[PDB]
Amino acid sequence: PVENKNQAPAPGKHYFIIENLCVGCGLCLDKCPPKVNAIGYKFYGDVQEGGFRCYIDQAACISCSACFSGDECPSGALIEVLPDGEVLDFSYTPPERLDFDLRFLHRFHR
Amino acid sequence: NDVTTAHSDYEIVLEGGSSSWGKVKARAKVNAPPASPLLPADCDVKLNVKPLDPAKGFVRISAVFESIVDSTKNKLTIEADIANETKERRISVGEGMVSVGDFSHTFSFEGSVVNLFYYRSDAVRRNVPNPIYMQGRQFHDILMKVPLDNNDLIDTWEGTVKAIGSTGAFNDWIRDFWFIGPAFTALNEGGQRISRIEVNGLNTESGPKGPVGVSRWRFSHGGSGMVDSISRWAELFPSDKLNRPAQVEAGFRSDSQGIEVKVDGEFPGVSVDAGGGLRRILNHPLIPLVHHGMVGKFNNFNVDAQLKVVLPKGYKIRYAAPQYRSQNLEEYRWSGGAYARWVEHVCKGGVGQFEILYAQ
Amino acid sequence: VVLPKGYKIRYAAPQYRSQNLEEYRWSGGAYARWVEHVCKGGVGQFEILYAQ
Amino acid sequence: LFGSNDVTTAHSDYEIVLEGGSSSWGKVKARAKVNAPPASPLLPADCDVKL
Amino acid sequence: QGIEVKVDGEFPGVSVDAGGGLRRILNHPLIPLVHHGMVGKFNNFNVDAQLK
Amino acid sequence: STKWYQIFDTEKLDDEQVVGGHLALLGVLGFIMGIYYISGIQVFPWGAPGFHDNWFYLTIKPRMVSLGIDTYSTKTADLEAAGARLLGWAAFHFLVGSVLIFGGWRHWTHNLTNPFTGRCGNFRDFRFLGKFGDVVFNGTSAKSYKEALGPHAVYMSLLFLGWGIVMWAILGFAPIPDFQTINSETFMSFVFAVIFFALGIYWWNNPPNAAIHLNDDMKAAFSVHLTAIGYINIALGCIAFVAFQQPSFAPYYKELDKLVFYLYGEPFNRVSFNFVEQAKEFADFPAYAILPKSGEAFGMARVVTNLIVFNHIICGVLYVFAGVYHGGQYLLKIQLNGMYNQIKSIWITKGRDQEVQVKILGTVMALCFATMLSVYAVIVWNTICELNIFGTNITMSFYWLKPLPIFQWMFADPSINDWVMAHVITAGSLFSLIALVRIAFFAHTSPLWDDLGLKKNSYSFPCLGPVYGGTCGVSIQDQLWFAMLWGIKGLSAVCWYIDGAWIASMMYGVPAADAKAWDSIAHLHHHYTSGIFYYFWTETVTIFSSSHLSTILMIGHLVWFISFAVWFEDRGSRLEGADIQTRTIRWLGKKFLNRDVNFRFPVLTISDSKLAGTFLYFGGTFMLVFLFLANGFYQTNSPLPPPVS
Amino acid sequence: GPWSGNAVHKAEKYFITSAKRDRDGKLQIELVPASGRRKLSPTPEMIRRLIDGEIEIYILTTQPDIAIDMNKEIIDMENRYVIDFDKRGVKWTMREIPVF
Ligand code: BCL
Ligand code: BCL
Ligand code: BCL
Ligand code: BCL
Ligand code: BCL
Ligand code: BCL
Ligand code: G2O
Ligand code: SF4
Ligand code: SF4
Ligand SMILES: [Ca+2]
Repeated sequence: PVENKNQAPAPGKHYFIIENLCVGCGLCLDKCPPKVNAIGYKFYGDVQEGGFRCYIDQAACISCSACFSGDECPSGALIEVLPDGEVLDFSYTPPERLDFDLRFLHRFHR
Repeated sequence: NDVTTAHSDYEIVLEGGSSSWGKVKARAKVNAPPASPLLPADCDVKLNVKPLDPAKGFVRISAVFESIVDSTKNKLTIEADIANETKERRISVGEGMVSVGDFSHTFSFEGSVVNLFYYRSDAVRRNVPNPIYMQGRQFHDILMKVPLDNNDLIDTWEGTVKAIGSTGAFNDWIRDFWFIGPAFTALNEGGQRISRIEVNGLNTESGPKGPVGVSRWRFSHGGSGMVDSISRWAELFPSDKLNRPAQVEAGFRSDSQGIEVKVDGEFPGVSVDAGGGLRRILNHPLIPLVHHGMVGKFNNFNVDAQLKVVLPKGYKIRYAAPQYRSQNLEEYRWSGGAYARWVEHVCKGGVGQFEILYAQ
Repeated sequence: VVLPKGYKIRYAAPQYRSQNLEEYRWSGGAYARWVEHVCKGGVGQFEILYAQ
Repeated sequence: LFGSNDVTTAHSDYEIVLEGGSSSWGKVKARAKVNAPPASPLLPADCDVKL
Repeated sequence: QGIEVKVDGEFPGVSVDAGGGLRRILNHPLIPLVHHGMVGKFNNFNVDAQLK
Repeated sequence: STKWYQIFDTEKLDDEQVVGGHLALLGVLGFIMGIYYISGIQVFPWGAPGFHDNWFYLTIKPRMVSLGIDTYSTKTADLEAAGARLLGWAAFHFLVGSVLIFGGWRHWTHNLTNPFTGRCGNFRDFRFLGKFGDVVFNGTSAKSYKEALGPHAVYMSLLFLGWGIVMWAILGFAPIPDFQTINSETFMSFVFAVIFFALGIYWWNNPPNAAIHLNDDMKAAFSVHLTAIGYINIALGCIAFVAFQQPSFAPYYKELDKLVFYLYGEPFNRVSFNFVEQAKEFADFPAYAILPKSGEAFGMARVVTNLIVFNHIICGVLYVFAGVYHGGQYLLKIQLNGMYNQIKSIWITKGRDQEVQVKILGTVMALCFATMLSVYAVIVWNTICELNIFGTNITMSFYWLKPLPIFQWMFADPSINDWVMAHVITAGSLFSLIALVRIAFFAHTSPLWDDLGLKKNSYSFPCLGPVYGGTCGVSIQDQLWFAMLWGIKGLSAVCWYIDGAWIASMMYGVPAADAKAWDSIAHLHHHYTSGIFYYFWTETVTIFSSSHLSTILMIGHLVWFISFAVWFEDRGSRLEGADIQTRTIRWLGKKFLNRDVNFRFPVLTISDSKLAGTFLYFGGTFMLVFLFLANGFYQTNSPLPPPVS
Repeated sequence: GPWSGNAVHKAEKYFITSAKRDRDGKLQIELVPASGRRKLSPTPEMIRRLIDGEIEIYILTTQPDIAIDMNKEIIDMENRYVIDFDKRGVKWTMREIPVF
């Protein structure tokens, strides 16, 4: 009989890099502001065999997190340590899955 | 004419910094009839929380339930002071008023809730990064006082005195009384088991303007992990995260033609740190999911849903499951597709997860 | 619904689809919605009130 | 026309190879692919059972 | 987005002898069906099912 | 990094946004069609001459002839009627395109308000029409692409029925089932309307489920539809080549050879240095006026047929490549998002196992290598035999190798040329499919990058550095560029075959002896224009004759060897050179400027350098292939005699 | 296979935090996976996984060195540390700040 009013428009930090893992691509350098210059190349030997790696100057590097948030690392050397101590290779790693294939017996994929 | 479709818009505006303090704006309309023998059923509920004292840890919450059912107006207003004494024990001091039609009774209450988890293993918290099913038990001890200022109310108190003093099985049937109708089913569909109550005291002292009936009683809620009150007790009460008066309005109107819902409000605790540096929009409490599925299974529907999560600037979503359809460079939008299937899932009682992980 | 003679439907959960003299017929969309509701366990009302 | 639109699809195959004679043995090979979301609060759940 | 179930098995109790010389595939245990019913009523679906 | 080619990316667009974009594009396309129709007016209805036969209109023309428009008439009155019909239909296209642009703007702004009735139409929920929408659907597709296929097919049925009606009333073509004559396309339009209405209602009542696309439709559905429509366009090109060669289309295409055309840029009558218009070659025509080019010698019928067929074919191949690239982008998105393990559909789960990817790509590589080696050895051996080096006459060549008699039905004159054409098309298809499969399967990790611990984290990352002495061009974008470069060969084979050329050998028709004796020993009633290398020499006669084609030649060549600069591994050299350029431009200081020169010379990113390189490479290559197909057909049905009896 | 989990790592990459040598040896040596959401202990089942090859634990450098001589003292190249003295363990090296 009686009802109340309604409206509803719905309907109608201290980042580190593991030189053992790093391969020296330098996208961290591109992700770093030029004013800081924290990422730097360190040369070890022949360039074609891996050669140079990259390093962070902890004093110069002040909590930008652009490198890791960009998630551009192919090698996973760009790691982030946390105040509690956990280490991150990637911002979000895919979950590990128990992989086993599906083949219907009567369907064409058997 | 035969098609029944649900049109819903959702907006989650998170705020920057460690504290979430998010705003939720939800609109919903569905053509399916409601599962209520009394129709039309209209309700307005206003929940406002205010920080009474940060040093004492006292928060103040006022809930105003205004409802119209079968042309009858009911109003349960309740102002309460919640205080976290310990991580297990919590205290409450409050006053309220229930006015149904011409009848109205005011109540006051002192209440201690002691929530104890059964298992405090470090192994589980060490292994599982996202604990959902946490069993436990909540012991409520409530001393509630009501002025016996009405003759019918006095009759109720007198009859209850004799009922308690006459039947020893009253502690079992009081659950049937308390869980009026389908509620008694829902507790079994949500993993909630309720122990027989214990009436510590049942006495009456008189105030100069009228008598006051005082009843102290205890009961034991028991959660098998699915219960939000037990498993998410810490996420339940973000008093430390609350410094600004938060508030939510929620009104749903249910004619036989359709149901219209509007829920607009800001509150803290929307996003919590799930570990790994990614803030997670909080896991869906499962009790609402199953209890709403109880009525949502009753009819089929087409799904037209749209969620618009407004991230604060500088943050990006790293995980969404299902994926967001469109992005406005700050707002992540889930419209249709597997999100529609998930909306169907949760409407009908599904407890599937919707992992929104976002980070700096 | 065939009423006693001299009575008419006044208030109704979703209204009657057809009305012959003394005969009311609920069909179509909303009544079918309610039927689908009660088949699956819906306890929603169908409040049919008739008066002289 | 029809009602209850926007349904998902589940594709299932079953095979029960029985053994003749007094032997009540059977070989059951079943496959299923359901596009409906699961009811797992911790959704990515893969379990292998070797009995 | 989905569920992928694969069962391979060899069971010694598939067939149950019945009266009159008849043998049958064993009656389905009902606890599986009912316990699956809780999760099976969460979405509307169409099934393409084969059995050999 | 949002670039100027990422602002219109679908990830930022909604469904309504792309609807508005498609409608704006349809309206702009209608405006362009009006331009072309106006450009086809041979004699103005005013009583004056018209436009000089644009290639756009020369392509459009036979289809217009199929309709009541655009009579193949030298009679001035009937040609004026043709111009009148063209202009009227152009104005109608202009009006409809204007309304379509208006609707596209409304859908771009998400501002859907009807001026006559002040109501807002919700994109998520509406009725298609006042009563028809309630008759058919009773509502709207619930914001899911799978649920929209039904209504989309219903709309396509409506469009087919409308096309039949337009043919019935305005163009005056009564539907009869005689498929040889024109007046059955309307009957088949009605048949397709019935069929697609049935399919649309079925798909509305029963939506097909491929749940991969629904979530991020903006890229998954885009990729699937783009690859499907690319194959559809390839099929349309093949069907067009077959049909335009049929006698049924002959009244509408062979008559194009009968009539001459005055093209824009076709050489004019040349006046002398002293022409007193108060000496001139070809004095009958006015000064600086276009000399007529005879269709019979130019082969305008097959020239237009080739333009149409190769336009659709290359557009389809490019659409296939772009569909694969965008599907790779979506797959990379779900691989970084962790949704790749959660797709649950055959189109992903089969490729989820890396060993299956290895097997598929290895089979493709083996087939490509075998077919390519076989056909290339055949080609080079034919070339060796016809040039007689190492003392081998053409009797040792692959002239015996005809297509099988069972398979001979689909060729005009069975020869080694058709064999090599088919083998080259299959080899190039597999050659591009190698890179397409690489995009499909190796969007995140190749088996090498699985063994060597790297992973692709972007769709447009340049490389991974000099580690392992490599890592260049492993991005799906770079694999797309390689696929395009590899399919350039296949598209070139298509163009040269449809234009007419001996693909089975390289120098066929050169003054060498056994190159000329090919036709004598092959028994062909068709004289193919020339061999692969001699094709340029034989077909550039007209390209040099026409100044306009020569201008296109020069511009395309410039574009190509400018692509060279960004294709090579020289970006760092260009960066340091640009720094030197900037330093000397700063040395314009103390050259009396007193102006701070804040202009750093820009050098493109490698992800942008490859983009520009491929765009310019393809652009120059096929700007020149346009001249290949615009030189002429020049195929005479006359076998060559042996040089020595 | 490779797509499940972090695609770089063949085995589950479990970095070792600097929990060390502060209270009766600190047997609760903190093992953290590349995902980083959980924080596990070095229980014998984790050692069973590690000897199974499904997981691989790695020691980092830029931290207080983790019982570097109490876990194992093989220092031929300063990275020959093994838990059960026949492990074939691998150490992650980071001369991050000390190098120029
Ligand atoms: C609901 C499931 C559980 C339950 C779980 C909890 C939880 C959870 C809490 C209490 C608490 C209380 N419980 Mg209890 N309790 C239940 C049944 C009861 C019954 C009864 C006979 O039905 C009684 C008398 C009590 C008694 C009481 C009080 C002693 C105390 C404060 C109540 C108050 O302020 O409410 C005021 C009234 C409301 C605000 C009305 C709306 C209630 C809903 C549940 C609020 C949901 C919030 C929404 C999702 C987000 C809102 C954002 C806003 C900005 C806040 N409980 C059942 C069995 N109980 C609190 C405490 O521990 O006190 C010390 C507490 O944290
Ligand atoms: C007396 C009630 C209890 C209590 C009981 C619960 C329970 C139980 C739950 C929450 C939940 C939440 N509460 Mg609480 N909570 C208490 C104290 C607080 C205080 C505070 C400082 O006072 C705050 C700020 C919050 C804030 C919050 C959020 C962190 C969270 C909801 C997240 C979300 O997005 O919701 C979205 C917002 C909504 C959908 C709006 C709902 C608005 C309506 C008016 C309230 C719900 C009505 C309910 C359906 C019906 C109640 C009828 C009963 C008969 C009373 N709670 C008090 C002490 N709260 C949920 C959560 O996830 O916990 C971890 C949950 O399960
Ligand atoms: C055969 C029909 C094809 C198709 C052909 C085209 C064409 C052709 C165009 C689009 C355009 C777009 N299409 Mg499409 N597209 C298909 C399928 C899809 C699907 C899908 C099924 O999921 C989606 C979501 C889209 C989405 C989109 C957007 C990226 C964009 C329109 C929105 C916008 O406002 O742009 C914002 C910008 C504008 C609308 C105009 C910008 C200026 C100019 C006109 C852009 C021209 C680009 C380029 C030169 C086009 C060349 C074609 C080649 C000559 C072969 N397409 C089907 C299968 N689409 C246009 C686009 O912008 O492409 C990048 C466009 O050019
Ligand atoms: C230029 C023609 C354009 C166009 C231009 C406009 C304009 C201009 C307006 C809309 C309006 C609307 N458009 Mg439109 N729109 C187009 C195609 C679409 C499509 C689609 C089929 O993919 C969609 C989803 C929409 C979406 C919407 C609706 C939400 C809304 C009308 C509400 C309704 O109930 O109207 C019932 C009818 C509709 C759903 C119309 C569907 C489209 C038809 C084919 C074209 C209508 C305009 C045309 C000039 C009139 C003659 C049509 C012929 C008789 C077929 N448009 C066509 C291709 N559209 C109107 C509005 O907001 O209304 C309140 C409005 O003002
Ligand atoms: C649509 C965007 C532009 C436009 C751009 C073009 C383009 C581009 C062309 C024409 C051409 C034509 N245009 Mg127009 N034109 C528009 C508006 C119109 C309208 C109108 C009232 O809207 C009409 C009646 C016409 C009229 C016509 C004819 C004179 C002519 C031949 C049509 C025909 O064969 O269709 C055939 C009709 C059908 C096949 C059925 C309807 C479409 C179906 C449902 C979609 C599937 C078929 C699709 C077109 C081809 C894909 C085949 C695959 C195998 C799936 N234009 C708008 C403004 N117009 C053509 C031209 O001049 O030829 C030389 C031409 O190619
Ligand atoms: C056949 C109809 C469509 C088609 C429909 C789809 C659909 C639908 C999907 C894709 C998707 C993808 N498409 Mg496709 N796609 C086609 C043509 C292609 C071609 C090509 C040049 O032939 C390529 C390289 C691609 C590339 C790709 C990838 C980016 C991606 C699949 C990755 C994967 O793991 O695959 C694993 C490989 C397979 C499953 C191969 C086997 C294919 C089928 C399922 C099995 C039977 C066919 C049999 C092998 C061949 C003989 C019989 C045929 C009838 C001829 N498409 C045609 C045009 N494509 C998916 C994606 O995510 O899009 C963004 C997606 O959703
Ligand atoms: C027409 C074609 C080309 C140019 C035009 C040109 C321009 C140019 N280039 Mg080039 N290039 C190739 C072709 C062309 N490169 C090829 C095919 C390769 C493959 C190997 C290649 C590779 C490298 C490497 C590796 C490096 C460079 C540079 C470098 C310059 C710096 C200054 C200089 O040399 O000026 C000398 C050059 C000029 C006088 C060029 C300007 C007018 C011009 C006369 C002709 C005008 C043509 C017109 C601009 C085209 C369109 C006009 C209109 C539509 C807008 C510089 C002006 C680099 C440096 O910056 O220092 C040298 C460097 O490191 N390259
Ligand atoms: S965190 Fe900031 S300062 Fe440190 S390397 Fe990254 S961008 Fe440079
Ligand atoms: S992105 Fe990774 S591989 Fe590249 S330089 Fe940085 S740490 Fe090294
Ligand atoms: Ca040519």
